[PDB]
Order: sequence, then structure tokens, then C-alpha cells
Amino acid sequence: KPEDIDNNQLRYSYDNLIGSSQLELDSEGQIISEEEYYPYGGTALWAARNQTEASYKTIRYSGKERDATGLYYYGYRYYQPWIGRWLSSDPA
Repeated sequence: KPEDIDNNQLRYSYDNLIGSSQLELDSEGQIISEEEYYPYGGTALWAARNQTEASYKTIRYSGKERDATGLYYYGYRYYQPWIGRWLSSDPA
């Protein structure tokens, strides 16, 4: 467990129109992190009250998790936010 993070902490997520976790509030409604994105998925803004606490935000843009490779997982394909294109073709 981290040193300055209470156990079984609560992270409330408040999202945009497409479902991107812009903010994060504490159990007492305190600002935890702030984030805005480039329209095509890129990350244009990233801020938080502490570094270690911020590194646990897995879901960010469109309700998807950014992996350590920088790609976004969607279930059926992976999305490259920089060039604004999918990693592969449509299975359907």
C-alpha cells in the first residue's frame, strides 16, 4: 500500500459527453486529479494533487484504459490517439 493513501479509498469519476474521466473526487468531494484531452484521444492536460495517487487512474478517455504502450483498449480493437486511427481493421 502507498504511504500517503488510505486503504479502500473511493474515486468518483465525472465524465464528459463521450465518457472521458475528466475529474476525480475524494470520498469527501476533494479534487484528486484533473485532465483534458485532445479531440482525437491525445492527452492535452494532466494534473493531480500527488504523483503516486495519480498513477492509479487507469480509465481516462471515452471510458477506456490507456495501456503502458499508449494505446487505448476498446474490447474488439485498439485505438492510436495520436494519428487518430485504429490499430487494425473492423472484424464485422
